[PDB]
Amino acid sequence: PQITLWQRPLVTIKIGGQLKEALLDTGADDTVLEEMSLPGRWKPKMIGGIGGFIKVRQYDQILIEICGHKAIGTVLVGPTPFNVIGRNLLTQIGCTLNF
Amino acid sequence: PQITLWQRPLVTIKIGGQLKEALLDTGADDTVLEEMSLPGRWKPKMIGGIGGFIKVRQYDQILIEICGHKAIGTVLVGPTPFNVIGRNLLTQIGCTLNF
Ligand SMILES: CCC[C@@]1(CCc2ccccc2)CC(O)=C([C@@H](CC)c2cccc(NS(=O)(=O)c3ccc(C(F)(F)F)cn3)c2)C(=O)O1
Repeated sequence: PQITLWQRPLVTIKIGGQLKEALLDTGADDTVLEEMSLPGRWKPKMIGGIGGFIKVRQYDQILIEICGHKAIGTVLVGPTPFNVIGRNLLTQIGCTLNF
Repeated sequence: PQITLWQRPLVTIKIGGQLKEALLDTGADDTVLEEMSLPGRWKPKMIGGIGGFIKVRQYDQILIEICGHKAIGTVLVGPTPFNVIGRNLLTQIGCTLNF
């Protein structure tokens, strides 16, 4: 659909059999979610943002349903303050910025 | 313009006569720029990011040109890893998320 920016661009996602709420963040290269259990092996990684770095666990080839939209891609799990859907999966669902 | 996200959504801003590179970020509510001087008095503000909170310098009614569009609102100045343009100014340029 079309999303205006008067409010935070919050969407519901589905992952690991858990329905969740996320932020569509176009400034994020990656997708970071609050702590959770995902299947398969993961690697430790460090991602920075406003505030500095947080250690995260990186899961690859993950299926996510955003706005009833399937998408597969890398997902990082860690001590994030908020769930954030990055460009990494935003491209996959054809998201653009218009103005 | 219509901006895709396979690349960072970097744009050129004109701020205080200087051209700068900023990021269009729907995930941020406010505009946070790298350390720089600006006119007037500033109020203090604490902002939370992915990796923690940071104090910043709040500046109101600042003139910022983003891709030719003229905006005038609040600008946070602080230790940010990158110049970020938030919802406060995106709503001003009439920026939406499409899909
Ligand atoms: C201005 C703060 C808002 C925000 C955090 C979001 C938030 C929203 C509501 C409540 C709580 C938190 C959103 C934002 O886009 C990021 C950024 C960097 C600008 C961000 C977000 C997610 C991941 C990262 N790590 S990264 O490797 O994907 C990365 C690293 C750097 C860049 C750069 F282009 F921003 F430098 C972008 N992405 C960074 C952030 O660090 O804080």
